[PDB]
Amino acid sequence: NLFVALYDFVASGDNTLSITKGEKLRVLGYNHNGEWCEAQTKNGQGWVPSNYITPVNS
Amino acid sequence: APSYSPPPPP
Repeated sequence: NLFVALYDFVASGDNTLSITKGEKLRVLGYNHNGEWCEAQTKNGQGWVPSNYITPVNS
Repeated sequence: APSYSPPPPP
């Protein structure tokens, strides 16, 4: 469904994606240990920290 | 996915 970024995260290469606090996104998957998640926003796709996002509308 | 650790919450 839809998630929202809790904090700002700036992309650092290695297929990561920058996300802004309050920005909505779709979660497409997770890495082996669940620490990183594949996100899709209006800016594209890339990995973002899993603990930086939460479901839109708690 | 990155092999390094995601930064902790600010």
